[PDB]
Formats: sequence, C-alpha cells, structure tokens
Amino acid sequence: RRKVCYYYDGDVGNYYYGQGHPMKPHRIRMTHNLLLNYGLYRKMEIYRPHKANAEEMTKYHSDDYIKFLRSIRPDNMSEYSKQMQRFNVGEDCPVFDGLFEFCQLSTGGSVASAVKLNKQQTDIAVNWAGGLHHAKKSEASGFCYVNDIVLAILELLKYHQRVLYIDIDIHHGDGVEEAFYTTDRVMTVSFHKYGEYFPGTGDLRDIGAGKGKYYAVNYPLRDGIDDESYEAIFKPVMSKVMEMFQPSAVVLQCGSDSLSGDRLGCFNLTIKGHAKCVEFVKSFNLPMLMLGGGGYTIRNVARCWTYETAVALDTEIPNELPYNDYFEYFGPDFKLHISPSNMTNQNTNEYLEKIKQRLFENLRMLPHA
Amino acid sequence: MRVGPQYQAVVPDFDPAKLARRSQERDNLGMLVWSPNQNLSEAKLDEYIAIAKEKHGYNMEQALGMLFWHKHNIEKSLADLPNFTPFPDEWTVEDKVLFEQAFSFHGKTFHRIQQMLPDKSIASLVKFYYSWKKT
Amino acid sequence: SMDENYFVNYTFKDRSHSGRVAQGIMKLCLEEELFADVTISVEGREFQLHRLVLSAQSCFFRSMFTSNLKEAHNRVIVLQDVSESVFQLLVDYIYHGTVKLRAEELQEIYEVSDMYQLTSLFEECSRFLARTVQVGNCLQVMWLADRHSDPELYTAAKHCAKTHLAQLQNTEEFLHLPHRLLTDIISDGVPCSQNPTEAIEAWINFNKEEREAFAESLRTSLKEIGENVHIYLIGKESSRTHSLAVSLHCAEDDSISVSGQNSLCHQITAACKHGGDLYVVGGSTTYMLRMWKCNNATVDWEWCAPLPRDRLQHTLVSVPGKDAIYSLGGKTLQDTLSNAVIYYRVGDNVWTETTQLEVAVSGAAGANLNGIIYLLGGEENDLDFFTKPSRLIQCFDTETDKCHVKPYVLPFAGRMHAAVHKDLVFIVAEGDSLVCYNPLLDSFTRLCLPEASLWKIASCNGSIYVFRDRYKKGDANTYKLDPATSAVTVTRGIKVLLTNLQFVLA
Amino acid sequence: PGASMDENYFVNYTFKDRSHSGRVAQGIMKLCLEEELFADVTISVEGREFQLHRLVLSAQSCFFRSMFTSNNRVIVLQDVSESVFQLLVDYIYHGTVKLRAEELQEIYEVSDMYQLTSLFEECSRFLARTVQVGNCLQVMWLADRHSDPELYTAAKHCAKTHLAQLQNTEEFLHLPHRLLTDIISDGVPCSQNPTEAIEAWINFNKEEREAFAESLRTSLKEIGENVHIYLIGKESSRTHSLAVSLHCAEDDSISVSGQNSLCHQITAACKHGGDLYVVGYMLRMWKCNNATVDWEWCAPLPRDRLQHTLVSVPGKDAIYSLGGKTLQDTLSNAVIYYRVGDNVWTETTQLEVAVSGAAGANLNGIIYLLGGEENDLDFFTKPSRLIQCFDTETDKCHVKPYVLPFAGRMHAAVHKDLVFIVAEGDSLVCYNPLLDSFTRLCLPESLWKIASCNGSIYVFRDRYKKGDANTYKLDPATSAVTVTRGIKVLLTNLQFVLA
Ligand SMILES: O=P(O)(O)O[C@H]1[C@H](OP(=O)(O)O)[C@@H](OP(=O)(O)O)[C@H](OP(=O)(O)O)[C@@H](OP(=O)(O)O)[C@H]1OP(=O)(O)O
Ligand SMILES: [Zn+2]
Repeated sequence: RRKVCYYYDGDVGNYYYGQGHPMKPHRIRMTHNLLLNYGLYRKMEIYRPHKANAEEMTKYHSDDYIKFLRSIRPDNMSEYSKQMQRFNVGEDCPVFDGLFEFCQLSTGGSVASAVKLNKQQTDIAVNWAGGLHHAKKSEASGFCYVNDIVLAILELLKYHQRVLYIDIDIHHGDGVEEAFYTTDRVMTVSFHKYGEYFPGTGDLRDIGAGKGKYYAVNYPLRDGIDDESYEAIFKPVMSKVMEMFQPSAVVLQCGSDSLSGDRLGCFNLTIKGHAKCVEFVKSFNLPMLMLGGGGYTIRNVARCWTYETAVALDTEIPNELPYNDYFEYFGPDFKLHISPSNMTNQNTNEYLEKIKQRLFENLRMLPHA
Repeated sequence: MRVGPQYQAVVPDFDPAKLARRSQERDNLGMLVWSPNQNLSEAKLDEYIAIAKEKHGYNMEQALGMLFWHKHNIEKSLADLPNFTPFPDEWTVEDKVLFEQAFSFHGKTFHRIQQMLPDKSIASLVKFYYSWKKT
Repeated sequence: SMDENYFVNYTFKDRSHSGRVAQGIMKLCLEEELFADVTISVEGREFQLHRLVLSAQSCFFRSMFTSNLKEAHNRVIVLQDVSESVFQLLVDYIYHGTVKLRAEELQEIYEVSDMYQLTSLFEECSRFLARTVQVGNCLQVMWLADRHSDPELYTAAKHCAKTHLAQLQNTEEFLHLPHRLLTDIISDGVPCSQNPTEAIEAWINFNKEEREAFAESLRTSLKEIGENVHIYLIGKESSRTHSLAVSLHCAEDDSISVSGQNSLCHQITAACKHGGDLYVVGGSTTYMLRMWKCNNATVDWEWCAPLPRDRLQHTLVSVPGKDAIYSLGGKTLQDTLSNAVIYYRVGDNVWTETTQLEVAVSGAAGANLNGIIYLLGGEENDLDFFTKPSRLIQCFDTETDKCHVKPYVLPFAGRMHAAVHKDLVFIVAEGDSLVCYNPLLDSFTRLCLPEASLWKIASCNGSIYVFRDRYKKGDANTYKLDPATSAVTVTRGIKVLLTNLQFVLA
Repeated sequence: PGASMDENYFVNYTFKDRSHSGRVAQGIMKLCLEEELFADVTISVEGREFQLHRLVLSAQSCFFRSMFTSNNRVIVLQDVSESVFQLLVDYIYHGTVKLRAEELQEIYEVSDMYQLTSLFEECSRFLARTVQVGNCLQVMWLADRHSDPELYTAAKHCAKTHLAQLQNTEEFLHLPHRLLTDIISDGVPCSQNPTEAIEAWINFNKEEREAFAESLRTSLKEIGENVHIYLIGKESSRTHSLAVSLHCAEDDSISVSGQNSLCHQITAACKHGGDLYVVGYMLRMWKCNNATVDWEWCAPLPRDRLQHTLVSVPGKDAIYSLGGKTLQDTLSNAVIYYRVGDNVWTETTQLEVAVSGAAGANLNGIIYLLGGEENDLDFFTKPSRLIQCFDTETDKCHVKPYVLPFAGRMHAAVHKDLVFIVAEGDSLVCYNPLLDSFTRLCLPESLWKIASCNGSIYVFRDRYKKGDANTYKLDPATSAVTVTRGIKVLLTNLQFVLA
C-alpha cells in the first residue's frame, strides 16, 4: 500500500546513437510496453517529463560544456574540432541527431522526479530513462553525456539532511562518486567489478578527500558472481550503512547491466537477484528513487526493469509474456525470468569476507549520523 | 578520483529555515496523463479497453489517457471515441518500398535514408525501423 | 634437516660434477686416445674405443660387452650393416654429444640409431624426418616409421600422404601399398579435392585376382572432411571505412584463390583463427569487451561472450589442443602494461582467468607449439614508466599453467609477426629478415628476404606465404618461399586486392 | 641464442644434446660403483683392494691422470687412511660425500694431494667455518703449508682477536716470526695488550729472536676497540627509546657501555662499520655520535616508505634500502642506497616481487632479503616465504626457486658462511646459500631477536616479565644454549638488535 509514480515520455526510444553502438535507448520503450500488458499501469501514476532547459543543467555542469552540447550536430562536425576533442564527445559518446533533446528528456525526468519526491507526495519514484552515472562536470564519458543523478541529488539536498546512493551496475559510478567526493551529506555505496575494467577507478582505498572522508563505499568484485553471493554481500553491508549513516532519502541506480548475458557484461546474476536487491532497499520506508543506466542485451533489460517495477508496487506477475508488440525480440520461450550461465565466480568467499570486514572497519568510524 | 574546484559539485549547506515555504515555489513538473482510482472497478476498465480495441482503433493506452481526459467517466469517453482518431501514420507503398531501397542500398545511416525520403524526419524513420525489423 | 650440523657433519653434494666428468671424457678420451680397451672395426676401420662410455650410453653395447660369449674379453669386434661414415657420427655423438645432422645421410643414421638404442639421436632423427617429408618420399617414410614402431613419424608421414592423395594415385608405390597402410591413409579424412573414391578404385584394379574380395571394407571406411586451407586476410579497403575479412582458399600448389567476404562495422584490436572459424575482438568505442565469430558458410557474425578485461593490443592464441582461445598480455586503458591470461572455452562460451605472466607485454607475437604458447617480443615496460622494444621469449604452458621467461633473447626486437610451421617458429619484423626459431634446440637461423615496409607470415598447409602490407601495386605484394632452398617465388591470384593488411592469420 | 646462417633446419644443421653430461654421469655412477664392471686398475690403501677405473680417476683429478700415464701392478698409496680414500672414491664416482669434523683436516691434506679442486675448496670453507681459539695457531700453519689465503685470513682473525688468551700457551711459543708478524701487523685491538705479548713471545728464546725485537715492536698496528650489538629499545613509560651499546667481553659475558636516550621516533635503523645510522618524520636519518654522545644529521630519503629494510654494505661503503609500504597499504619494490662520504642517495634496479618488513642480511656482497610479507588476493597482504638475492655489484635481483620452512616477520644474523634465521618461536634455521639448504636447531622456551658478536650467537628475548635474564648465548656447534649476564640495564621492550 504505497504510492508509486512513473516517468516516461513516449519519444525517448527514437534517438539512435550510431551503427554498431552498444547502447540502444529503444529498450526503454520495450520495458514500457511490458508494463502496458502485465497490468502494471492501472496502479501507478504515469507522468510525462519536462524538457530540461539548459539553466538547470548548469547548476552542476560547466557552461561551455552545455553550450557545446546545445551547439553540435553531425552535419557541422568539421566546424567544432578542438571543442569535441576537448569534451571527449566524438569517439565513445558519438554525436547524433538528437543528443541534447535526449539529455533534456532524461535529466528532466530525473530532476522532476526528485522535485516531486522531496515534497512528500509520492513515496517511490520510477524513471528508467535517467541514471547516466559516468558523465562528468565538464566532459562526457562512457555513453553518458550529462549526469542525471548528480542533478537529482543536488535537487534532493534542498529538503533532506543526508542522501544515500546505491550502485548495482557492473561498472563504477565514477561521475556521481566524483561529484560528491568531498561533501559528507551524500554517501555513495557502489558494488562493482574491479580488475582491469571500465572506468578503471574505484579501488578499495580511495574513500573521501576532505570533509567527506569515510563517506564513500566501494565494494570491488570479480567476474561470474552468482546470485546467492551477491545477496550475502549486499544485505549485511547495506544494513550497516543504514545503521551507521542514517540517511533520509535513497537513490537506487538499478543498472540491469550485471545480469547473465549482456553484450558487455561479466557477472552471472539473474532477474530475481536484482529483485531481491530492490526489495531489500525498498524495505526501509524511505523516499526511494529508482533510476536506470546500463544494460546492453535489450530483451533482458526490458524483462529485468519490468520485474523491478513489479517489485516496487507489490503485484506478482507470471512467467508468460502477454501479447505486446515485440515477441519477435524475446526468445523462443516467451518467459520473463532468465537462467544463469556456466561462468564460475573467481571471488572465493574469504575474498568477500576480507573485503566486507574492511568495509565494516571503514563504517564504524563515521560520527553519529 | 580527482579533487578540485571544477570536479566536484557545489552542495548547498543545510539550513532548516527553508524546509517549508519553497513547497509551493516550484510546482508539479510534468503532465499527469493517468492516475489510479479507487471508485471504478477494473472490471469495467477491462471491458472499457476491450471495447476500445474491438469496437474502435484505440489501443492499450490511449483508452486510459482518454479515460482520464474526462475525470474517470466511462460513458463520456465512450461518447468521445468516434471523435479523435488513432492517427494512422500510414507508410504507403512508395514510402515502405523506398525505405527498403534505402536500407538495401545504404544501411543504418538514417541520414542517408533521409536523402531519398526527404519529407519525413528521422524520429519516424527510427520508430519505423525498430517496428520493421520483424521481417 | 635435523642431523646435518654445518659445524659437525653434513652431506656435501657437488652439482658441478656431471659436467666435469663429461668434459673430462670428451677431452681426455677422444683426444689423447688414452686408456682404450675395445677395438670396433667397421667396413675396414679400427676404432680404439672405450667400453665404459659406450655402455653408459646405449644398452646394446652394454649387452654386447658384458656377455657370456667368446668375444667378451678377446678384443676386435666387427659390426655389420653400418658404414664407416655413419659410425664416426655415432662416435662423435657418444663421446662429445654434438652430431652434424644432414638430410643426405639421415634415414641410415635413423635406422642405425634404433639398432643401437641411442634414444635421443633416434628421436631427433625422427623429428628431422618429420620436417623434410616431401610428397615423393611420403610412402617410404610411412613404410619406414612402421617397421621401427614409431607413431609420431607415422602420423606425420601419413598426414602428407592423406592431403596429397590426388597426385599419388599413379605412383607405382601407391599400387603396391598393403592393406593396413591404405586403410590408415583412407580411414582418416581425405579431402574431396583429392578424389579418394577413384583412388581406392584405382588401387583395387591392380591384382584384382586377389584384391576384389579383399578391398570393400576400405570403401566402408572412406571418409570426408571440410576445407582448412585458409589464410583469412583482415584489412581495411581503400574505398569505404569498414574492414573486409577475405578468406583465401588455397588450391593445390603455387596458387591461392579467394572464397568469400564479410566486412564488419566495428574496429578490431585482435583476431584469431580457431579450427577454420574466425574470432575477432574489439570495438571502435571504449568498451572493447566485445567479440564476434565468423565463417565462410554463414555470412553472419555469431556474437560470442565478452572478455572480462578492457585491453587493446593483447595477444589471441588458438590451436585446439583442448578447445580454448587465449588472450595474453595487453595494454590497458590508461596506457599501463597488463600481464593477465584469460582463456575462452569455445564449447562453453566461457572466459576464465589463469596464472599471470612474469613480464607485462603488449603486441607480442604469440605462437602455439603443440600445447605451449610462446610470446615473442612486442613492447616492454622500460624504466622511466615508458615502453621499449622487447626481446624476451615467454613460454606459457597450457597444460600445467606455468609461464617463465627463456634466458636467451631474439636477434631483432619490437613489432614482429610469427607463424608456426612443421615444428619451427618463423618470425619477421624489422624489414627483411625472417628467423626460424627452434624452441627445442633453443636456436635461430636467418634467411634474408627481398630488399623491397612490413611483412606478414602465414604457413598455409604446406608452404610459407609472405604478404607485404602496403599494396603499392608495383611490387608483387605476395611471395612464397621454400624454407629448404630459400627460393622466394611470386604467387598470383588475389582477385579482390586490398590495400592495408592488419591481420594475416593462419 | 646465436642466429647462425650456415645451417638450415630443413637441409643441414647441428644437433646439441642437453641431457648428455647427466646421462653419462649416472651411467658411470650406475654401471661402475654398483655392479663393478670393466674394472681396470687396482689401488691398494693400507690393506684393502680397490678395483677402480682409470678413465674416471683421470677425468676428475690430475694426480691420477699423471700417475697412470707414466710410459701394470696393484699401485699402493702409502699415506691415506682406509676410511678416507673411501670418501674420495664415493666423491669421484658419486659426487656426494658425507663430511665430518673428525676426519676433516685429513681430507684437507689428501684432497689437495690428489688435486680435487672442489672438495679442497669446500673442505676449506668447512674448515674455516669452525675455527676456535683452541686451534687457530694450528689452522694458520695448516693454511700456510697449502698456500690458502682465504683460510689463512679466517685463521688469522681469530688469532689476533683473542691474542691475550694465547700469549702463554705453547703453539704461540714455537711460533715462526713470519706468522707473528702477520698476526700483529694487521690491527690487534688494544683490549688484549699486544705490546706485552710481543716481549712475552721474545722471552721464549730471549737471546735469538731479539735481533728484530725492537723492530718487531715498530711493526704492529694497535687499534682502539669498536663496539658490538646495538639495542635501540623502548624502556620505561614513553621517554622515546634508547641506543644501548654492548662492549663484548671474551669471558662469556656481555657488557654495557653508555646509553644514548636522545631519540625521537624510529622506523628503521642499521649499523655501518662501527656507528649507528637511524631512520625515523619518516624519511630522515641521524647518526649516533657516541664518542661525543650527540647525534648528527644526514641527507633525507628520495622518497617515503614504511617498514623498509636497511642493509649495511661495508664493501662498497654504502647502505641499501629495500621494499616497504608507501603510506597507503601498497607494497613497493624500489632499492635505493646511500654512499658514506658522497652523502647522496641514488637508485638501483627494482625487486622481482614486492615485499615489506623483510629481514635483510648481506654475505660479502650479495644481500639476501628474507621473508617479510607479500600482497595476495587481492588488495591485502600475507606472510611470505620468498628468498631474494640482490647482487650488489651486477645489480641483479632474482627469486630463489625455494621457500623457507616458515613465514612472517623474522630476524636474521650473518655468521661465518651461514645465515641464522629465526622467527615465531621454537625454531632456528641455519640457511646455507652456496649449496642451497636449511638446517633447523632446537631452542628453549614470543618473537626473539638474534645477533652475532664474534664467535657466538647471542639470542635476545624481546619481552620480559621483569627478572628472568632472558639473554641466551648460543653455541651452534653443540646446540648449547646458555644464559649469560653481566648486563646492568632494565631495557624492557627492545625494538631490534643491530649486530
Ligand atoms: O545478435 P547479433 O547477430 O550480434 O545482431 C545484433 C542484433 O540484431 P538482431 O535483430 O539480428 O538480433 C541487434 O538487435 P537488438 O538486440 O537491438 O534487437 C542489432 O541492433 P539494432 O538493429 O537494434 O541496431 C545489432 O546491430 P548493430 O551492430 O548495428 O547495433 C546486431 O548486430 P550485428 O550488426 O553484428 O548483426
Ligand atoms: Zn554499466
């Protein structure tokens, strides 16, 4: 019995990055369509985001960067040369028809979601378009142009004393951990995969620099981590973070990019694992903000996210997929839950124990709230 | 991780004096296209949508938006079903066939597909492509 | 230890002992002819030899000397079926340890070695017969590695007779070949281009008075295999921006053709050829996890599982010794040199991490010898946190998983391309000088090439093709050397010419 | 390794068998001294018959290859024992002899007569490893008859160090003048009164050996006494630490010789030649000027590390610093050094695998970096067992293909040719790097340190229950662990013992 809102503009799945690029925003639409057939939209306040004007996109990012994103187009690429080689935009984050409207849309949804969230209207705020956690203050990085999460948290810090951030994605949210690397109001807990891997940062030793020391949890993992291990390491650490830090609002970046088989994955989770994660985080009775970001096998992202929204509400949903518009994309079984693969996990228990004890040792040194 | 002035975000420090009055200085951001209701039983909604698909061209969503357009009154929306139409953006013979020529003599450079479908933009080309790969 | 007390008593073991006895015998023995006690006379020569070194080296002389016969403590011995020009090499081997092997007088030594139970020289004459196995002496080396009970040289001498059965049907040796041998060369997988049906029928029609009711189980045992005579050229065409994946199906000899094409929208940071299937790795973006798999009979790209690491200029090695694609070394995202080994079970689409290298390299030329991956040169971590051209040799052992740098180094250094051939590793780098590397003997031999710039090696089936990158049209931009005569000829027929070779695979 | 160009692996090349020397070695080892076949010559020792081969005896030695080629009987050797020539045969054939202290000197004779080079050299190493005051003036004579410089020095150091204890024996009585000149004219410490022992030697004959007497008193090099075994220890409530020195007495007794409480905070320290160099805010260095009490200043480190290992090298007159943590818990592997006089730190090659808190010990050149703790899986550290030799001259560091019988934090003491390692209790390993082996002892019974004064191994218990005198004197020949004293200090928790 908890009110749930949902942000989705029927126009985000038309922005196409390039030919042969891992991120295809179309997955959002597919997710939407499943939510339109499971029966999970009768009972969820559906909104439409506002096109985020470039005057709130500046309260974090620099001005020349936003002017660059607003003034670039694949026809006049030759005119802006040193500009695009200085803002990283061009090779990993390609220019494409749209771009700044995509950023307006994701950022508008996330920021508006926080604005409604801190006014004690709804309790859970869903937005699977935003959550771009690699973008930085004056440059793009890792498929991400603007950093929706830091704008949403900059919006939440107007009414809340302390804000928690949770990273489930395979990668290290280095943009939102960097943006809050000195302050101690926001605490960034990030479970990731640290070996030689994107983005490279995210060690166990880099914590906080300045006032916000001991206020940045990085949990480095290894390949092939199955579900039971990820639960046994997710529950205690987050109970300790809730006990020691005492937040007021939670921002979950439920990245569906750590499942069984992605174009770019490496773990070995399943959908019910992420479901248990979002249910555990949901069971603290705090203003919660679910985001997206990450996930490059489209059908598994749609399945994962639609079962996530099935967890946010309360309703159980069957395995059989009802008639949508994309059966030609879902495999020859037409079932929701996927199964793990054959990959073995190289994090041998006592690894998780030593890391976890290091984390507890770093968490017992926070002052009272 | 980098530390400096142009790397981190400038967090505003906390003064409780502003946790009350701003609650109306920034209104609701975004349209409200649908909201649940306790009065209308979802059986009449299942019938409403089944009629909106069988007896009319609406789908599994525009029936809900149009139902909210009249403040949860089924009969009025039923009265306004023949008025508005589900805009049939019909890609006719020349449209689909020329699109197949662009996709068979070009690929996924929709900017080039635009150089033989100059009337349509790009969002409708991409929207038609994902709904076209089914063949 | 518990009783050995270095101030009371202990067991001094001298480990420089084995060389002082050997260099004692090869210098005091075969020089001053001192202390001789047996005379081995062969085809008219008296040899003043010792019984202690001949017996401590070959059990044949151990059983011939310590015997109950009459010629035990007499003196002169007269050996039979051996010449006085081979037994001198046997003396130069027993007393010294260094023999000068030549392809002229080889089989004889082989035979004689097997009669004297000199195991090491027999194994090296067997490997050196496995190298120089022609198409003419392929039914005589087969018939020779059979009366000596040798499975290695029999398999090597049978593969060539199998993959050259077309131009072997009319030879008068293939008509006298007995039933077991033909059963072995047929029941193995003769290609369709080698038309085996009319080969067996051509065999039966000889002494059919006694062979008709004796050669039908042969036809019930005939097989057929696909085509693994490929090159797989991957280079960026001068026209568009995508890179083709040309497949070169070589004919019989002195001609290479072209099968089909595929192209790819992505870039490539590494690529390998596993069992006739193509495996490319990398993406034009900054997530170079991705990996694809191509084949001439699908014109598709069956995506495979992504790597667990983001490295470029790493080293993909293959060879189905146990079905796995290895990725050794590489240069990371922040321009650091990694030294981690990850492998890929092709039958499972699963990557796994094994023991790491001892020196981090990037761009090393890897070559798999029957279950051992060799990392050759590449690029090494300098000292001022820079890089430098490397000379190292590394020997990852894909059976016990244990790599270790070889003590010696290469002649040249830097960016090199190498291909395995028969038993050796042909390496090319700084312009025009290919060295053939023998990892068993730990030695090199140069060869020199035309003076007219990079080069790429691909040992196709029987020969060694040498493709030069910059197709400047004027040059014949493709060669073919015979490693026994160093005769660099010119082969033609590239048809769909490229312009910038990135990878020339096996 | 050589890129030959005359030979071709497909036409003509040269074969080079690697397992040849071995195969012939175990060939002669096997079918000779087991079945006794092809017996050639017969050698008679005392009254025992030895059926031996001429090719092996001629291969190993030159005495025999010159005896057999003298251009047909049982040749008899007239000055060897029946039980020593057996060791000589078991060495010439098998190459693995069982040494022993009772029939050692005998071998030193015969192994030189037969010109067995390796057995003579190692017999010399094991003969100079166990020279005591009882037999130094005889091992000098033995080293002088056979023209051995290495063992003459090791036999002369013990003779001039303990000079007062010998000035009234009898081996010192009939001593030739050349040996005495070699003893006194190299640096006799003043603690044994060299001036009186000269005239004491003169009165043994008085009338004859007096022609050079006055000129013999103008030949010695009397030198002041140094200092042994530093104890930088933390005693009493705070008060920093100390720097207690221990003047050694040749009476099974150690003595204190002035403290030096002037300390701040120490991370590491080492003893060079005869003074203390200390490092400890974390990259400085002071010197212990004990003659004038005061410390002194030196150059700082080019970097900053924690728990690094300082190894003193009097050969090159330098100090190497190896390994250690770098503030943040990441293990480093950078070897630096400090030249005394030039007073400028520099840099050398890096270690193979990084390690911190190890125990370094140099053997006349090569520095052995023992134990420590190496990083593991995946961010942390584990107690290692690795052995590393850092060749101080060629600048080559490489790991030994074997590990210790224990792991963790340990303390080592160079003694003679051996390295006495000790660690976490009921253990005392005696590592010999030349022939690559370990020999464990047994100790009475808590970490404890080890130190080598001159001819004994003083082992120190670094923790007291106040009133126990846990400063054991270890004689490793008989594993005799005694309890010495004479120390008059209340030093409680001592950090480390600088030998
Ligand atoms: O599974 P693959 O053989 O690697 O093919 C994929 C897959 O295409 P299919 O429709 O044939 O499965 C992607 O489709 P979705 O997973 O997104 O449905 C498609 O992406 P888009 O068509 O949506 O762009 C992508 O194409 P691209 O590489 O151009 O992004 C294409 O890859 P290939 O080009 O390797 O076939
Ligand atoms: Zn991700």
